[PDB]
Amino acid sequence: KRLFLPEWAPQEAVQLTWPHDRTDWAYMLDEVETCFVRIATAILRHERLIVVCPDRKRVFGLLPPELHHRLYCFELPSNDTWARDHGGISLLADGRPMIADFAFNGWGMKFAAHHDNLITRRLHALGLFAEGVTLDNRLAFVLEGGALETDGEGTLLTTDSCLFEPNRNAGLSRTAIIDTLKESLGVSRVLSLRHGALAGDDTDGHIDTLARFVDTRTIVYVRSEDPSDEHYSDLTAMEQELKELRRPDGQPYRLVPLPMAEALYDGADRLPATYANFLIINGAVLVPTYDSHLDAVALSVMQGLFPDREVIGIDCRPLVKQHGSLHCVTMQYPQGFIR
Amino acid sequence: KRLFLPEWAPQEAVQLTWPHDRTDWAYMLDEVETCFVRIATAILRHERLIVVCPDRKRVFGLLPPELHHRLYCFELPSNDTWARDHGGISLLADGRPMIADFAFNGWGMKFAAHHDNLITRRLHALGLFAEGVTLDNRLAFVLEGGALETDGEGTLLTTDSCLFEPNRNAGLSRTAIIDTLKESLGVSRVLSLRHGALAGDDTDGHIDTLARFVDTRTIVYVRSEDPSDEHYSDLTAMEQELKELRRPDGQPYRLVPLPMAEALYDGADRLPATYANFLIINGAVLVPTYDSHLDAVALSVMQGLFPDREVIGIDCRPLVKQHGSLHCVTMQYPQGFIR
Repeated sequence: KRLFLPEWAPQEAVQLTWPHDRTDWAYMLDEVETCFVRIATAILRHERLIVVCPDRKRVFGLLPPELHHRLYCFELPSNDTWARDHGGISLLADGRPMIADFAFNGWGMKFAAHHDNLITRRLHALGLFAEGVTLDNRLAFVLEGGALETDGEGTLLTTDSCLFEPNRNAGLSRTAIIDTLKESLGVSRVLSLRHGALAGDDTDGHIDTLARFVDTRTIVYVRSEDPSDEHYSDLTAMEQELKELRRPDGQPYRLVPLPMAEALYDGADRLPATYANFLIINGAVLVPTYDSHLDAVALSVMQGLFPDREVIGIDCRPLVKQHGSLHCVTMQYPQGFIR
Repeated sequence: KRLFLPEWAPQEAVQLTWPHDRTDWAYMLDEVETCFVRIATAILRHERLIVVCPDRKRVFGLLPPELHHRLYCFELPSNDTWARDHGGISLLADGRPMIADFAFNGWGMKFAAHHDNLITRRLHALGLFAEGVTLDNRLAFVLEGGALETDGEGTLLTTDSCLFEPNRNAGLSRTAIIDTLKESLGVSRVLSLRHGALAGDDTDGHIDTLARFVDTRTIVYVRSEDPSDEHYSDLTAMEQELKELRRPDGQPYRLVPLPMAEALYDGADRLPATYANFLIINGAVLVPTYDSHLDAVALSVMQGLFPDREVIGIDCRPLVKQHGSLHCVTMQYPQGFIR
């Protein structure tokens, strides 16, 4: 008996894997590290914060003073900052908090991850989770958070392009892969979209960057507008696929369109900027900004969907230059999961 | 009811994944490529050769035209050049020839492998294997031929340091992993050493670089005779483990020592040079050379064990620069498995 908690559920804290590169002394901070400080400072202001870094001294030294009591630093090696794809999945088993430690292999083996796929285990053995919280070893099944999206009702939303990656769980059949999700996460239905990809995306179309649940019966998604753009043809196909989706009660979902981020990139490589990659936390919502007249729209639409929490836009261009955004560098844990 | 075929068994050809500019060899392609051409040539002289490369044209150009009729070329994407660890494992399933595709993830996700872990499937699709050759999908189990060693008598020799690596099959239990080998390879017994390893080694102690089966009743192994070295302690202990081993018929194995490769390394990082890393092919034994007065003693002992094959020595210093020798870039296929 399992239940996959939704993001908006009351949180205990948010985990962040600080960039490993940073270790040298300097007068200022790079565009990317100031970004993590911004995120870490947004979270630390509403709830506790967990940090996997190369040395506590830098972190505590960068984040606001005497706000440190909400800061938990763990010195452990890492290969990247995508806590969302390698972090532990929080869920309830027979009413008790449990952590599913799925396997992360660099998004289909695209990048070394010998350190990231160890982070969750070290953190558990190190006593990071609440006393009693079990660690359900699922290292035999590759799966990343970004590809996971639920409503807390046993409904899972993902993408086939990801769930059926040749370097993920190709050794299992389609059904075996879906059943594992239903048994690991206790989900009753898996709604996997076959359309939807973002240029610059090395994750293989994570539902994490296209469509998301804001409540038990609402889904926000990136709707393209320019039919001459390279995304329009598939994004439109996706939107038509969501219209099909029925809510648990049998009724159609309330779909809220999100503006397509403007073509922003560095070099002949277009970046996957997306407003869908927002972080929901206690009393607030962190929404990526890319310095365009569009992110002001994404803030209004998100603010209306969350009149309860405060929408806080964080510039995530230094992150999109790394083919990823805000939500990709975070992993939340609900109340009673952390010590 | 399976059988894992030994290395000395008659072969149809050998596979090689040719290096390129899109690989780590980039800053020394000409140094390592002159090695491959040396190994390719030797193999193309006793049997056929399969090479996965970026463009057929270039490979044929470097190899002698007198041997183009045995040279096969498949243009497929690759990340590295270790056909030994990502290549397909040959075995007979009830007399019928079969190929097992085991997952390879960069030796524990230490390096990107999204391309290499696809060479086998891509090849089986391009019809590289003769009709009738089943392609057993074992992608659910991480395993590289470099950690495997058999006698063809149902015995397998490996190493705990590799078999129980945290990024290999941690999703499975110690006993579980061993039962997969017994099933996947049909081996009755799996003898795993808990001692032995090379300094600059990155494969986590592949048996491929320590003990080796030369015949159903003999084992060549790396011998350490200098207690002042950092390898003495570990190697001497391993020596005992091998001494404890016994053939399936009770009798103890014949243990012929091999000289610890002379200390050879570039910069400050010591290189994992090994004479145990040879390759047995129809009528010949390819052994690595490190321009040392020992690569003369090792060739001799090897010529003795195989008084029925030509003993060729290829300088594998460059190969070793990237931590790896001759045997690690090759993969033999029994006669009747290739078209």
